[PDB]
Amino acid sequence: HHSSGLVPRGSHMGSIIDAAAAAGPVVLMETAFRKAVESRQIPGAVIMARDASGNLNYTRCFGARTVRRDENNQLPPLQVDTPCRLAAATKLLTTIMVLQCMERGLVDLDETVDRLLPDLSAMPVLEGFDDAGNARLRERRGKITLRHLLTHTSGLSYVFLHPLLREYMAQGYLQSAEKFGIQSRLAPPAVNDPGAEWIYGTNLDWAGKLVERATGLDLEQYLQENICAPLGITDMTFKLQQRPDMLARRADQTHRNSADGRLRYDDSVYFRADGEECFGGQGVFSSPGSYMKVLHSLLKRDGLLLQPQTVDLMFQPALEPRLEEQMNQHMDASPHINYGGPMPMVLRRSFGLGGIIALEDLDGENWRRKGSLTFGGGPNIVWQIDPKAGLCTLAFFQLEPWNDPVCRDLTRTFEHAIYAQYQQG
Ligand SMILES: CC[C@H](C)C(=O)O[C@H]1C[C@@H](C)C=C2C=C[C@H](C)[C@H](CC[C@@H](O)C[C@@H](O)CC(=O)O)[C@H]21
Repeated sequence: HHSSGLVPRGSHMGSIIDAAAAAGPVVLMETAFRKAVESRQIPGAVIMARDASGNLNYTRCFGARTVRRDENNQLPPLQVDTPCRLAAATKLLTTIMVLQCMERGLVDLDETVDRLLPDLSAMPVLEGFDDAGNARLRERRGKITLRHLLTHTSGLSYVFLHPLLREYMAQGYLQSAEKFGIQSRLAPPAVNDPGAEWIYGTNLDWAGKLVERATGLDLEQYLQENICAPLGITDMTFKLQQRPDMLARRADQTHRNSADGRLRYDDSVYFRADGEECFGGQGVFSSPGSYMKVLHSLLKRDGLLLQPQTVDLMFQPALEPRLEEQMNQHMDASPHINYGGPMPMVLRRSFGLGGIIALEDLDGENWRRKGSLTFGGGPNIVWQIDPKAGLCTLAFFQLEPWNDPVCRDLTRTFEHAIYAQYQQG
């Protein structure tokens, strides 16, 4: 029998193995993350999941915020409050800011940008190059609206992505459009007409300018007053170099070398200068914790950032069938870019306001449902909100390049486990 005055624990190997019930999906997944850190495959990660009710409030942190040893020769930890580079995860923030302007009657989603962005309206479309290497430019056909900006259907693209703009830079057209090693997201020309196709581009950088001009505030002040303050966030900024307290604790970016798969310190220009202006497509620094507050507020429809009906708009398929078709074709053909991150490489999608919408269940009742909204940031950051499942999740790394297979597999493992144990209905 038992020992007098002592809790009756396992007394032999039979009752000690049975004393521990078998490991569920989440515990097994945590082991995968720990092993990835231990085997040096990743520097670290933070994973977070929340429901609306409060019964799911899950945060786990693994590994280091850098590969550079600190003053004590140690590798400091990546924490839920570690300042990180959000890159394109900034786009959700800027989308919210635009939508607030709409709610306050400052802008209309279908008005042309000409009033507030005459500098964008006057910009030509790059069509090609002559034999001498001179750019061939033409007038835009049709007008860009704010809804085109929010849905990436304006005709704007990115210099690092579109072959026309790669050439444009090669020919030297953008050598004066940079300061502190950061290239202007406003200078490059469009590569198509608005409504012609879905093209990932500098749309939210322009939308951010629109917010600035509609409100008379710089995007930094607007951010602070309208997203940070209502959520009690004190560590979310475009101006990292003005926050000594965040600088002292920030993550470093890590890069995985293509040749050997080894992790190395990445001395990113974005961590040495903020730049002269706020680029709402890419420029915010914050912690995983503060980012989850944004996702969670949207999931709860608590009205702190936007009215519930405005949030609902963000989740509606915005593309007419022609564009929906072309986006899916482009994305299906481009697993090397993979905007959808952990999502299946072939999936019926649309675009909402703020990200990609799944138009079908990713794996029946095992994973994200139809109507879920998602996007990411360069350093393998992935976020999603799933209203049907009652969940939102974020996987935060500080590792480039985007679409790193190890991070993608871990992210899938994370979401799969959370859904398996905690999805409702
Ligand atoms: C500048 C940040 C950009 C917009 C970003 O985060 O985009 C993410 C988001 C993801 C959902 C979809 C993406 C689609 C295409 C790219 C592979 C891009 C990453 C490019 C990055 O590795 C190099 C640039 O940072 C070079 C520069 O800054 O000039 C990635």
